[PDB]
Amino acid sequence: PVQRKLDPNTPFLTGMRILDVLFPVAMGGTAAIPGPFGAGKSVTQQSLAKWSNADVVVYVGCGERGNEMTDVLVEFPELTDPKTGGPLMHRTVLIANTSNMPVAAREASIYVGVTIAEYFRDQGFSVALMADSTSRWAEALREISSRLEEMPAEEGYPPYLAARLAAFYERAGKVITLGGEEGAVTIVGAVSPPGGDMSEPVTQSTLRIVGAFWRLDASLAFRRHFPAINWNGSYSLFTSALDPWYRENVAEDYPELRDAISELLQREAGLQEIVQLVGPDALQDAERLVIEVGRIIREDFLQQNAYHEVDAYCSMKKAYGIMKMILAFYKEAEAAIKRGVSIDEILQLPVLERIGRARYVSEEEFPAYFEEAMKEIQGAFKALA
Amino acid sequence: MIQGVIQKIAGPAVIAKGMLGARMYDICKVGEEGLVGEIIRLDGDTAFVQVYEDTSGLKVGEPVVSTGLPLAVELGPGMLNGIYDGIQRPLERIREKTGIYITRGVVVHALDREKKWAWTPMVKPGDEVRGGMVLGTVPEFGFTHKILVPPDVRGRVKEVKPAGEYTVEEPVVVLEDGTELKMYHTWPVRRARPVQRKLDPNTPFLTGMRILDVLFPVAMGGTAAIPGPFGAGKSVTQQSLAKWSNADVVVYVGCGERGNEMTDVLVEFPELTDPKTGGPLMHRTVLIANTSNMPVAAREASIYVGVTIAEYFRDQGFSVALMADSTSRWAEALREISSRLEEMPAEEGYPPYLAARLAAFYERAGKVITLGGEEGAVTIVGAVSPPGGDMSEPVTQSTLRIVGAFWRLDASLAFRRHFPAINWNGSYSLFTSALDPWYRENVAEDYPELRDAISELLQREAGLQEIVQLVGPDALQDAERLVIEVGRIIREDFLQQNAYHEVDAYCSMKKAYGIMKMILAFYKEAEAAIKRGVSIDEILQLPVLERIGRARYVSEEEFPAYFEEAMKEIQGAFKALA
Amino acid sequence: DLLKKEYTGITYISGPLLFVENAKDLAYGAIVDIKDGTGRVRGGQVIEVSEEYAVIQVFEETTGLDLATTSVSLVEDVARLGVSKEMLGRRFNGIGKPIDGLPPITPEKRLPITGLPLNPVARRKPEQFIQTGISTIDVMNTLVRGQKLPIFSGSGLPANEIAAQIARQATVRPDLSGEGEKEEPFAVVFAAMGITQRELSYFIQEFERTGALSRSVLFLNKADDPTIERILTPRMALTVAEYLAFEHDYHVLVILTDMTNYCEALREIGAAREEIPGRRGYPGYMYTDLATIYERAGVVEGKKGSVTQIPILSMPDDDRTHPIPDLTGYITEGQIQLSRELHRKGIYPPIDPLPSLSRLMNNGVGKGKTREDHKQVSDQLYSAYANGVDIRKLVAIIGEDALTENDRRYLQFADAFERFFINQGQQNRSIEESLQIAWALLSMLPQGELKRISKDHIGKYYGQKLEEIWG
Amino acid sequence: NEIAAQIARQATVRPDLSGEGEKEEPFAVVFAAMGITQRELSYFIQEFERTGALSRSVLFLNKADDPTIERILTPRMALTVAEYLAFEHDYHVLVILTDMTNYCEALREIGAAREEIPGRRGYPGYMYTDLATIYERAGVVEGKKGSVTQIPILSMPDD
Amino acid sequence: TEALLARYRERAEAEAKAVREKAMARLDEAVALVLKEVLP
Amino acid sequence: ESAGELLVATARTQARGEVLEEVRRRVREALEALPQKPEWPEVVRKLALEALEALPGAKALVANPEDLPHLEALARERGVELQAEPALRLGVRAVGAEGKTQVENSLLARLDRAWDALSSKVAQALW
Amino acid sequence: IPGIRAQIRFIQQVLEQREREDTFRLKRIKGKIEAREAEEE
Ligand SMILES: Nc1ncnc2c1ncn2[C@@H]1O[C@H](COP(=O)(O)OP(=O)(O)OP(=O)(O)O)[C@@H](O)[C@H]1O
Ligand SMILES: Nc1ncnc2c1ncn2[C@@H]1O[C@H](COP(=O)(O)OP(=O)(O)O)[C@@H](O)[C@H]1O
Ligand SMILES: [Mg+2]
Ligand SMILES: [Mg+2]
Repeated sequence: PVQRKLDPNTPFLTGMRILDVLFPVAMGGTAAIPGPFGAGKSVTQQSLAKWSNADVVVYVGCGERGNEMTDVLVEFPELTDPKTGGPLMHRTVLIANTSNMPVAAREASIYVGVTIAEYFRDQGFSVALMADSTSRWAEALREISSRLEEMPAEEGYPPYLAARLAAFYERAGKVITLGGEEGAVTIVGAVSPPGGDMSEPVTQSTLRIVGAFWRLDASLAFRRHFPAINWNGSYSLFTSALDPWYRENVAEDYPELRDAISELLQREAGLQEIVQLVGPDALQDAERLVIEVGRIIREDFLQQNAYHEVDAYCSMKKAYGIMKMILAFYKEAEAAIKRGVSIDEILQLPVLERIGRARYVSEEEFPAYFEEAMKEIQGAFKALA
Repeated sequence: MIQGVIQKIAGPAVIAKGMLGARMYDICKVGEEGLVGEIIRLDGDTAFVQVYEDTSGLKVGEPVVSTGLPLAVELGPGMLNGIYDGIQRPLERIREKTGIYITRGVVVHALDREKKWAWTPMVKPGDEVRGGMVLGTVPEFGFTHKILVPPDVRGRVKEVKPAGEYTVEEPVVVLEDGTELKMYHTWPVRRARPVQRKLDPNTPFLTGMRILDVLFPVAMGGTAAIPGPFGAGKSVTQQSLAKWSNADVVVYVGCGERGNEMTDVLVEFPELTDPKTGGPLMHRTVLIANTSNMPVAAREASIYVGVTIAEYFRDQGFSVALMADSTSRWAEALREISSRLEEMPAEEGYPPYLAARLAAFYERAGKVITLGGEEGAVTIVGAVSPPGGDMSEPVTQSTLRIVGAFWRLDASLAFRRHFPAINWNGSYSLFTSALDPWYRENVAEDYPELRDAISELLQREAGLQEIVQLVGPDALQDAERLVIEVGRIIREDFLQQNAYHEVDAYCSMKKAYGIMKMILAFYKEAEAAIKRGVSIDEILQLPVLERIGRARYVSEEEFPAYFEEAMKEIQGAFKALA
Repeated sequence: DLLKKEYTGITYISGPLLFVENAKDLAYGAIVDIKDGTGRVRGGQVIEVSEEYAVIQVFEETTGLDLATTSVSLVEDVARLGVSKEMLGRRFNGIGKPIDGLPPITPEKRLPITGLPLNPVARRKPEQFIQTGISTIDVMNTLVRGQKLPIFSGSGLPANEIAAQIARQATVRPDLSGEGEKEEPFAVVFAAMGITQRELSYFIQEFERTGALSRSVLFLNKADDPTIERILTPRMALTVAEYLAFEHDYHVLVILTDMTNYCEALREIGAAREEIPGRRGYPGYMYTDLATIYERAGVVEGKKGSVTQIPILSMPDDDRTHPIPDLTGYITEGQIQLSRELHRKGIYPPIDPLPSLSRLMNNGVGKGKTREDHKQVSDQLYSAYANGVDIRKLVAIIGEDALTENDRRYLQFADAFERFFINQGQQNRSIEESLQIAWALLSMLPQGELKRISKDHIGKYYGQKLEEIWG
Repeated sequence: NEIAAQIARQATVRPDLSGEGEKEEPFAVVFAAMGITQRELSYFIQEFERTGALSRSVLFLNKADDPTIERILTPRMALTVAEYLAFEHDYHVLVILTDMTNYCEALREIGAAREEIPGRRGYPGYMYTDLATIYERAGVVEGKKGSVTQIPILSMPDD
Repeated sequence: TEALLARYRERAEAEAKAVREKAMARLDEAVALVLKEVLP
Repeated sequence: ESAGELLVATARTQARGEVLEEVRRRVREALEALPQKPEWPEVVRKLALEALEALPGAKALVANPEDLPHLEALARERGVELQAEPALRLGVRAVGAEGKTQVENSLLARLDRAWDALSSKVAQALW
Repeated sequence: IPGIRAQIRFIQQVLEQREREDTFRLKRIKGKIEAREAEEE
């Protein structure tokens, strides 16, 4: 029990550019991240477990591999917690029920994890809870229902699956605890749809209660594009309520900058169908420019390397800097083409090299790099006249 | 009678024990309130009863009694201009007794027992009467309700009442055996009323809609179906067909449909006029109502009551039109009952005998020589409501093999708000050939040739639409473009009709013939002109096109002159131009 | 009456069901209460009685019950709710208990929650126009008083915002119809089934901001509450609405949060009982059960009250061939279908005009009820938008450099329609402004195109410029 | 089969790059067959004989004429032997399983006999757990030198 | 707007006290009626 | 400005509820003053007769821990009369049917069952 | 053409799966009713 439920108004920063910028999730909100095998669910969840700003992280390994649990236990003790600076393992609680361990214990794992997270919330912290896969939980429910001889609903799942999922996801939110202080719980539950089909009963039942939907795509993963988040099929319902915080903490004009980036991405997504049947040359200069800036955005902003020493983590100011660089380059490019400059000459400009490596520059060195790159961009076209 | 006690209650289904000797499909009274039920399964010493009303509040041990008869109706004077429930209980009387709500356990008499009727005999003592012979006639709203001998009755007349004022319950004829004939009798709804002989379709059933009357006509005594997804426009079409048809008596059956539609019919009809004679429209209608929330077991009874009343009025010698608002609800009711019975489903949950029931219902239609030697007919138009609009669905498939006409409704045209919105490719009619001599005698001597040409044009247009989709309208030659434009003109100016318009709502046959003639003449002229080299664009700009487009809005008494003017204008437009 | 009869002899507890033996004096559909060994008392309803035993569905969860110490006692033979005029401004849970901290209500009368069907002879034809302030509804899918008009929604689409805005802006226009400006606000009855805390917070703060809580009755069943209570909540809400409307001549607007959760609960009960499923697991009587809910709205001859019903449901995977939206389409008088493709483009409210429909539209539009050219303008707009979409597909197939000027005009018309007639962020438009915008949009095409509008109206209205609408 | 045989023949650990300097003791091989034909089996046998590896291998063969229900047990025995060798005699075991399609088919047949609740194409709903109990027996353990490596080969129906 | 709350608070207290003093008068008749109804 | 009207409505509701609760407390005291009344040996018999007529074929009766002789005087009607010390609430505390399954309760604290329906009547009586 | 082929095979798979689920539920119900009858003798 608690005293009261509150409205989320602060962000839960994950350290990943696309998730933190395009599809934010607030403290006390819930997110779901479906995806076919190999798309990058586990790496994304572990990255959240390593770079999040939550005080305590509870990682629930419900019915997955054991090498992942060994990886956590071997690496986390060496890494450092961002907040206190101590070892990372001093922050995390692991609930491990691997695949070959008894099937009926997965539901127990889920409930144990959520209860411990609620306890730590009662202490006044803000807790991040990561469910490795709820599909395994639903599989255990289906098996037990089979032993009971009940009538299935769809694909063998019992008809009460949606109610159980709702009960699990509802225990999140920012609260005023019985002690009168403030705390919150954030739940990020991964779904493993069969064959990458989003019409599975588990996915449809999960999408009715979560506030954010991070759709992983296999085709982006084949190309070694990561995190491989489909930005056309994803959404977020906390984007409007977090605007005052963004204006206070990141910059005053951040929402407009992000909207501009999103609109550019929509336009190049719209033109993709036309261009893939006729070729980039058969299009006017504006569309070639917008396609190239879309390629820049999706290779130098959205992409992120979790195994790099620097690219693994990204603050909001760094993302803001990268977005400003891209939009300055784009506006100058429209102006230059309107003056009559060729697209290929623009493409072979050297400042694009500064843009492309911007995400590999560390946090300390970033502001000066950003300032020099902005001066370089504004001077590049002026010389090009 | 049989008296047993309730052994188990579960929803609308009641198991009664101690019912040895009960007969299948008999009417029972359930509980102390005397709710009406029907025995559908006998097992050992028990019976399975489905209740026609709500069962909440019953208890184990309450009595169950058996009336000993199957479901029946009272056929006689007093049915016209009345509205009934699924088992023929007047709703106005229920409203007077109860209030704005319908309470269970209410019993009323289908025919009024106090009204006085003007009786004039037509037989004399000593005469021999058989089932269906006419005994005497009474006036009913300008009709002539004929009193009939019940179909299983024969004998000799002892006494007959003199002309005067009588009630329905006064027996006017007494036979030698002592059997007494009243002004009414009863008939079980599940037994078809017998006839002398079945005739062939001969004459058209004029629906008042150009597309149905012209491309896919339906003959008197025929059957048709109108399947389609929700929003396509079945209800408007059926209401219009009830309002504008040439049938003598209209029987509308509301099988489990929106109540507001029944209210709209009830409110609007008393303010419209019968086209045939000029009296109010409602004095020719029997309106059976059964809204969605009304008891589930009563929908089947509603269908059967409607068709039985239709058969009775056919026996009187009239020509009866019958509309079933939605037969998919009837199938759903059957499915619910079979689900209660724990019977094996056949396909998509429907009971095995769905097709048999549908065929038995739809075969009651036809033109017959009545048992009294008079002529009559029943025309059945059932509306089909497939779940997703999927036409592979078992109800649509089953009804597809029994009807003589099919009127498939297009969802795409309904989205475009282009009505009547009938999918021309998927529609057909088998009554086309048998009606040709009537068309020659009553419409025009070359009407079949014009409709054949129109159908050929439509077939060519649909055939070319594939190329239009492949390469676009700009790549076709001039002749193909002209065919496309002619198809569009036909669709926009002939096949389209506005139900709520004052003029466009009803279109006689001659008007449709004239419109088709005008369009065909324009097509001839345009073809001749393009063969002369005139560019297609100017052909699409001629002033006669607006006249063709506007021809449908012309009132009936002005059309004869406007047609000649338009024909002369079409001839002159291409005569002068080249 | 005041005697308390208890039944032990429970033999079977599994999921939501509970079998009690003997107990031949439990009426079908009766309401009971289950008391366990610790003294906590739950609730339940009888759904089938027999000589051997009776079947009871347990409203709460069944944790801690046992066959040795539990007992079941009868409460009433027919389920009922206590109504009064003084529940306006109160909050209850799904079962009807207050949750606002205030003392329990005192009923003026007790009404059965299953309701009774309105006699069709008694009903009345709905005429009065309702102006919701949304152009894509008022002009093209008019809503009349006494109609039920569900909103077909999706996974992430904002149906709650649309419903809240409708309730905030809904008003009749007696000045246009000349009936005297009685100026009576809508009373709002809100029923929620498995609604999450986020959406509930939004609705509560919205009603609070508008101040409509003073004339609102709320029945809330949150997503963490027992799932079997959802069977009763719509019936509680509609009984309250019908009492208010037809006993005190109120005008009530009913909003049902998620009929999808209602169908979830319905099939869970159906599957617990081992009955033949109709489709995808849903019971075969779902049509009848939903019709018992939707059809309790309308207008009654001789009474001033009215019940207007706005269900909200989410189509799974945006498939309107799913059983729930399909059956609801067969029951209601129309639908307002939202479109994700408009939502992704940033258009609010993302109402797709083509699949949307209002069956009672032309009972309430025309000469003496609104402006005269309403119907023909709506038809012309539908035709032109369909032409625009078709040309969009044509350009998808072949290059646009082959387009005629006519196709270009239609394509630009579709774009302008989507960006001006549909898009309005939280903006209230009187019917006059919406019709003016519609004529301004139509003025992008020649008078030769506008086939469905009569010439007189063209003469009076054609020719407005879109850039003159706003300064 | 060609790729599997080539990998079995050419497998080395390259210790010099890792700086361990430990001598490369040759891989022990366990080859478990589930419903393979005679031509494939003969091919494997001549390959193993030619490369000289048949003295380091344990062969668990289930020919296509063998009973289907037996195919449930073969991978379990093969991995039991592999685990025994690796974790109690310091071997580096390389395990290849011939066609998990046959194993899944045997599982489906016995499940359809048992009237279990199906999954996505008639396969039992517990097939994930059944496959996991087999696959998860591979890996390395701290404090020991042995290891178990798996390359099961399966043919995707319809590609 | 502060004056509105200042007035309405004491207004509510006064009206509640008025209703309580009204109800205190006919209390014993009420308990007598309840006792009459309950007893067989 | 809806805050003031909200407060007025809440205060009025609170006053009405508090008064009705006091009515209930007084009724509880008055019912609890039954046992020494001369009508009590009559009301116990009426409770027992109602309980027995409601449940045909009863097996047993329970009574006060006093083993009330007034209820014992009906020994010539049914089989067994047992004592129920824990069952304090005045009246007939249980009626064990012939099967051990079903019991009946005709006893004070039926006020709980009656108050829900007479609350409106006493509320209109007060105001 | 490949896109249409992929959509066709997807739809066929979905419809097949729905049919199989219906059949399994029918078998389960029929067997359970028979078993209750057998216990009832
Ligand atoms: N941000 C990233 N940077 C680099 N590689 C990545 C990233 N995200 C995913 N990957 C790659 O994706 C692979 C598989 O990802 P992951 O294990 O998270 O997927 P999954 O969907 O959780 O898989 P599983 O089926 O085991 O549940 C990783 O081994 C890694 O190589
Ligand atoms: N022939 C028609 N003429 C004009 N409008 C029509 C016509 N047919 C249908 N409509 C319109 O389409 C709507 C479809 O409603 P309705 O016919 O009741 O639906 P259904 O498809 O369920 O029968 C009607 O409300 C009306 O506005
Ligand atoms: Mg994973
Ligand atoms: Mg209709």
